Amino acid sequence: APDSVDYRKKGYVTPVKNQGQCGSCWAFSSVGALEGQLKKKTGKLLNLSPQNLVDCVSENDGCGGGYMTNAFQYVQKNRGIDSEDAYPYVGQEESCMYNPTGKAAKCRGYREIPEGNEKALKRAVARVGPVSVAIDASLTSFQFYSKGVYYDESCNSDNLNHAVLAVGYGIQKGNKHWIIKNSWGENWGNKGYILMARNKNNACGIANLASFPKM
Ligand SMILES: *C(=N)N(CC(=O)N(C)Cc1ccccc1)NC(=O)OC(C)(C)C
Repeated sequence: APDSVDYRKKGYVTPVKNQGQCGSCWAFSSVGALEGQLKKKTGKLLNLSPQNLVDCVSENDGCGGGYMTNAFQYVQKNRGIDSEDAYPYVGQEESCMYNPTGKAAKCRGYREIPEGNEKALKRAVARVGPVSVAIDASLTSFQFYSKGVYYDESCNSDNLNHAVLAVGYGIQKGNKHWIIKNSWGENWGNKGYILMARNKNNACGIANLASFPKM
């Protein structure tokens, strides 16, 4: 696998979104993974609909949280997902109104990364594209990240509370990292992004609930 990889440089990565006061990180994370595979396979980068997942993935809890695997399964089962254009984001939950004629991607299901395996997650990013990951984002050190390879030994790998997207990995001044796209807008972290420690014993549970769509 390559030593660094950034899928923004390949245009696999839509602009940073803002989920608002709604706990739909999992739906942003899911559409991020799907956006990546769509670009990979069509050359088309378009915004897909988290609202479609927030509204229609009954297995998930809408604005109260959800799993990305359940997102990828809904899209498979449903036989498509809408563009952001076709099913725009409200930032609050609503009735499922899946527009079939606005379907902008499909899914043959998903693969999970073996729990805790950062090397496997790295290969998944190298091989497939952007990967849906979950982390503990409850520390103040996280919430007020500016710059660097983020690392806090207070981070609990067993307390996952937030879904994000590893859009690549590399190493800056010898510190190995994950390039993580957040869904709290561009005014959080580093232009809506954080670099999180890589190969520092599964820091913040970065590899505990990692998954990618089959496309
Ligand atoms: C993302 N927005 N999200 C939901 C969330 O943060 N809420 C509303 C609290 C919550 C966290 C964990 C479990 C239940 C509720 N996070 C989210 O979906 O977290 C994972 C770990 C992906 C379930």
